[PDB]
Amino acid sequence: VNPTVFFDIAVDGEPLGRVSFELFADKVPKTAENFRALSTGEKGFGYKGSCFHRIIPGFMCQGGDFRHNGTGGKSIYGEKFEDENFILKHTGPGILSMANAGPNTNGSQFFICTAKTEWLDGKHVVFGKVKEGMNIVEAMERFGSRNGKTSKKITIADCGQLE
Repeated sequence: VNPTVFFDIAVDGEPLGRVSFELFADKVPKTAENFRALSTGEKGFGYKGSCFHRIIPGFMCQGGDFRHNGTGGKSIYGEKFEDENFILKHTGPGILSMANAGPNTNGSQFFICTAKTEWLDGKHVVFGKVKEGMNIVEAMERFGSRNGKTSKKITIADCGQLE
């Protein structure tokens, strides 16, 4: 019953592939619902057309700032929302987790881990995992850099809910 969402990724405007996620609504319903709604666009805003602005190989891909550089984004709740819980841990590649600016400042930015990142446990709310297309995340990762700047424009060309 956990929702599935997809991103169709493009690189300098050229199709790359689809990444799909399981969202752990059974665990973290408020956080899963935020990401689900932003992916469908059903509130009038969300992830379609946004970019992955920070990619560090071996670490994570970060996106969801739909100011396009890590300073913006907003939740579906009209303000930034609380850390729902830290039940789920950063256990390896594919983990989907909320970016934030300190305790209880969740908006729309998220990251996809490409490694185990246990130092983030208890700081960032894990709320999903890649289900299909981890290979597409691995292809995206190669356009990142040590300081996170991407060498090509990585975009969510389309997104929505599956099944």
